[PDB]
Amino acid sequence: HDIAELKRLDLAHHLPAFADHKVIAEQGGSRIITRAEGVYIHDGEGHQILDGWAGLFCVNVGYGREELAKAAYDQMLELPYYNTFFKTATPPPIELAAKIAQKMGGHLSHVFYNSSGSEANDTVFRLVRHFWKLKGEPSRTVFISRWNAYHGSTVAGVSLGGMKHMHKQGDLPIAGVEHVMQPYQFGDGFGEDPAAFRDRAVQAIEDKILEVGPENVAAFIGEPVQGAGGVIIPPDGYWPAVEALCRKYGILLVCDEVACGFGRLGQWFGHQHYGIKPDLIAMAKGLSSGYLPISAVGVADHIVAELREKGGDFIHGFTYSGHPTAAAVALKNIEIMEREGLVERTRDETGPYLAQALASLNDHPLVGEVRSLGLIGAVEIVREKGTNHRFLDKEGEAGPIVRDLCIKNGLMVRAIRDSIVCCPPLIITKAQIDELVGIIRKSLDEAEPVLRAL
Amino acid sequence: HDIAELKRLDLAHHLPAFADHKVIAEQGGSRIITRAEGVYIHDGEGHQILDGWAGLFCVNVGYGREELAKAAYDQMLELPYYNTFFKTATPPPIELAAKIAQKMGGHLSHVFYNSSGSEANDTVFRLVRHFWKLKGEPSRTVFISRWNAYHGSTVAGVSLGGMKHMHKQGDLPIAGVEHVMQPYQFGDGFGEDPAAFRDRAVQAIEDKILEVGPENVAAFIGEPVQGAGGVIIPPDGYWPAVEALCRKYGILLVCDEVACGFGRLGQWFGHQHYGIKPDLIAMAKGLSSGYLPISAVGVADHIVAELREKGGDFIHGFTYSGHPTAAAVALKNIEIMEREGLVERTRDETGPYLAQALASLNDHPLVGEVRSLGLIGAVEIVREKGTNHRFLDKEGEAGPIVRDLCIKNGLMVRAIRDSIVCCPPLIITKAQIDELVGIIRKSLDEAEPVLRALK
Ligand SMILES: *Cc1c(COP(=O)(O)O)cnc(C)c1O
Ligand SMILES: *Cc1c(COP(=O)(O)O)cnc(C)c1O
Repeated sequence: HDIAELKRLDLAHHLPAFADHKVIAEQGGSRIITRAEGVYIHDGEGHQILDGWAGLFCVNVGYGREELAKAAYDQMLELPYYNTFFKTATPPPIELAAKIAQKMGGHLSHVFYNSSGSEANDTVFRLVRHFWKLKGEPSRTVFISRWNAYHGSTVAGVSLGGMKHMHKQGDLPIAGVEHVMQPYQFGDGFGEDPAAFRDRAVQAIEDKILEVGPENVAAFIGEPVQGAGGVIIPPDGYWPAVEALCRKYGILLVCDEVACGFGRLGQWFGHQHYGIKPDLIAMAKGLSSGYLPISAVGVADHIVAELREKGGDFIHGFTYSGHPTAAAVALKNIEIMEREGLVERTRDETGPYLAQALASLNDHPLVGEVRSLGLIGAVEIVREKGTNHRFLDKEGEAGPIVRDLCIKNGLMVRAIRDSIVCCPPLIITKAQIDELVGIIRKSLDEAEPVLRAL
Repeated sequence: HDIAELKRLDLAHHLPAFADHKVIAEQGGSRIITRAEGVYIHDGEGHQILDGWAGLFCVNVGYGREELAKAAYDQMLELPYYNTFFKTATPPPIELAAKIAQKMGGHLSHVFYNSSGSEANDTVFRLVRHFWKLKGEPSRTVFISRWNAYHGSTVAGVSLGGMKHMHKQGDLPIAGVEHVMQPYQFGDGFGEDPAAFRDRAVQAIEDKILEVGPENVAAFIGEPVQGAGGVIIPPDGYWPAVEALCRKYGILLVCDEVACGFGRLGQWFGHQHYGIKPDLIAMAKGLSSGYLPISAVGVADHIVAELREKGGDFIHGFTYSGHPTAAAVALKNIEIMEREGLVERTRDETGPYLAQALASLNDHPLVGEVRSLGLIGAVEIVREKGTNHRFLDKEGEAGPIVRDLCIKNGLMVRAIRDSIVCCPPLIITKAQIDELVGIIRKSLDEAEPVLRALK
C-alpha cells in the first residue's frame, strides 16, 4: 500500500463517518488501518494497536477468522444474492433465522432482516405502528425513548436516539417521539440513593406516558446498557420496573440489542441479563462480528400472529434483506461463538476479570468511578476525588486528552464526554486485559500534569 | 438442501420483505431459490428460471462470478472490518471512492458510504439540511419529490418516495416532504402532445416550489427513470427543464441512481444520459451487482467545501460505512464492468436490441405500449387496443395474471400495476433477450382468454 497516496485519495474522494472533515484535512487525511489479527490493529506506519473497541462494538470473535472468509466464499459461488420480495427466500437467511430465534428465546420467534442497526430501528418504527393498526388501536403511534440513547443514524434512528447535537443535523426528531431522563447515576444522581434515583428515572417514563396519553403510546425503546452514551449501566431494579410500566399501560417493550447483543454483557442478548421479555429487539454488529453487513429485528409471536391472521402486505424491506452471503457468515459466526463458548466465557471469566482489573484504577487521582458488565466498561475522569466534578466544569475536555495518550501508547479506546470506554473482542485473554488496563493507567499518569494545567 | 424443512423453518422464523405473510403461510412457505448461474435462477423443485429482474434490479454482471467471491475472501483474510469513525480508514473504501468519483464525473468528487440505497437517501436527507445550515440558509429544509417515486424503505426513504400505500404503514411521510405529479405519459397524458405534457409535469414542480416558498426548499429528488414505479421514462426535455428549475431557485438537484446506476441505462449513471449535473446522487444495487451490501452518496465538490471550510462534526454514519470487504467486491465489480465493457455494450448493443425485440409485441391484442431505455423496459397491458384502458377499469388485475404465467413459463418478471417490467443482467445475450420476449408473448397469448373472462 502507498500510504501517502491513500491519504491523498482519502481527502480527495472519501467522506468518513462521524467526522469533522476540516480536522481530517488538517491532519493530512484519515489514519490508514491496513491489517488486523486477533485483538490487534496495524496502521499505515506499522503501529500495533490493541483494539479496545473491537472495531465498533462489533468484532466479537476477533480478527483473523479464515473460517468466516471461507463461509463467504462458498456461498458467493453457490448463490451470491437473491431477494425475499417475490414470495421467495434462500437457505442461509432461513437457517440463520432459526438459529437467532433459538438465542432470543421467549416469544421472540421470528426475525426481519436488514443491513445495519439503524435500519433495524426503522423496521421497528414501521412494524410497531403497523401492528397497532392491525390490532384496531390506530391511536398508538408515539415512541418513548431517553436522552443520551443511541438508536442509529437514519432519520428514524436519530429521532429515536437522544443525542441532542445529532438531532440538530436534519432538524430532528420527527414527530411521535418523546425523550425522558436517562438512568445515569454518576452524572445525574451522584449522592442519591440508587433505589430512589431509579424510581425517579422510572417515574419520568410514566409521567411521559400519562402526558402523551396511554392510548396514544405505541412502545418504549431502550438499550439495556447505553453503549454510545458512555456505558450507562442502569441501577438494580430499573429494567423490571420499566417492563411492569409497559405491561401496565399495554405498550410494547423494545430493547435495542445492537451493541449489547451476542455476548457483550455475558448473555446472547442484554435483556436476558435483566430477565425482561421485550416484544421486539434490534440487532447487528456482533451478529456477524462485523465481517459482513447484516442486521435483524426479533419479532414476538403475537406480532407475527397479526400479520399471519389479518393478512395484507407489510410494505417494508430492503434489497439486501436476507442477503445469503451475509446470512451465511452470521450463521458461521454464531457457530464459532457456540463452539468456543464466548458468551459463557464473558459472563464467568473475562467479565469478572475485567471488573477486578478496572477496579485497580479506583485509587488513581484522576478516576472518579469505574464500572463494567461483561466485556464493556467505563472509567470516569474527575478533577476532584470523590465527586463527579469535571475539568474546567465542561464535560469533554479531559476525555480526548486521555484518549489520545491511550492511542499513543498502543490502545484504541474512545472518550465519551469524560468517560473512557472499552469494549474489546470476546476472545481477549486475561493478560491482554491487564495490558489494556496498564496502558490506561500509564496514559492517566501522563494526563495528570496536562489536565491540571488547564 | 431439505426443501420441505426450509419451508417449515421459513414459516416458523422468517418474515420476508414486501410480503403478505398470510399468503406466504397459505402456500406453505416461501419459494426456495438455491443456486444461480449467468442469468438463470434455480429453485427447490429444480425449475430453471430466466431472471428477467437481475435479482432486484442489481445483479448487473450476472451470477457465477468466482472473481468476486475471491475478492471478498482475500479482503476478509487481510482486514475484514474497521470503522471510519475515529479519523480512520482502510484501503478498499478509499480506492473504491476514487473509482466511483471517476465514473460520476462533473463536480461529483466525494462519496459517503452506507449499506443500502434506503440509507443513502437518509444520508442525502441529513447532509442536504446540514449543508444549508453551514451555508447560512437554515430555512431551506423542504424536499420535493413525485408520486409513484421510490426512494427506499426507511422512514425517510418511504417519506421521500411517493407510494401512497407505503406511506400509510408508519403514518408517513414525515414533515418537510412534498410530492407532485409524475411524468407518466401513458397513464396520465394519453393523447396529449408530449411537449405540453412535459411542461405540465415541470410546472407542477415549480408550483410546489412557490407554494412552499423558494427560500424554504432544500432540494428536488427524483429517479432519472422511475424503476419500481413501472419504468416511467420521462418525456424528452423533462430533465433539462427540471435542472433549470433547480438552478433558477437555487435548490439542490438530487438524482436517485440506485436502480439506474452502473450501466442500466447505458451510462455509469442515469443522469448522464440526460446531461444534467446533480449535486447529490444515491447509489447501490448495481454498485456491487448485489454480491455484497454496500451503498454510497455522491457529493458535489461545493458541498464538501462547506464541510472542509466551516468545520464541525457531521454527526452521521453507520457501523458498516466503508466496509472494506464490501468495498473490495464493489471495486472488483466495477473492474469487471470496465473489462467487459457492459456500460458501452448496454448503450450500443443490448439496449437497442431489447427495444427492437420488445417492439415486436406491439401487434399483440393485449399490448398497449412498450418502452425501454438501456436494459430496463415495460410492457403495458390494456383491454382495448389503441387506448390506456385497463381490464375491469381497475389497474392491477391483469398484471399479476400475466406475471404468474411468465413465471410458470420460466421467466421471472414482475407486474407493476398492469405493466410487465424487465431488468435483466447486463451480460444477457441477444438470444436470451429473444427468449425473454418470447416467453412474455407466450404468456400473453395464454392470458388473453382468462383476462377476457374477468367479471
Ligand atoms: C451501533 C448502534 C446502532 C446503529 O447501528 P448501525 O449498524 O451503525 O446502523 C443502533 N443501536 C445501538 C445500540 C448501537 O450501538
Ligand atoms: C432499490 C431502490 C432504493 C432502495 O434501495 P435498498 O438497498 O433496497 O434500500 C432506493 N431508490 C431506488 C431508485 C431504488 O431502486
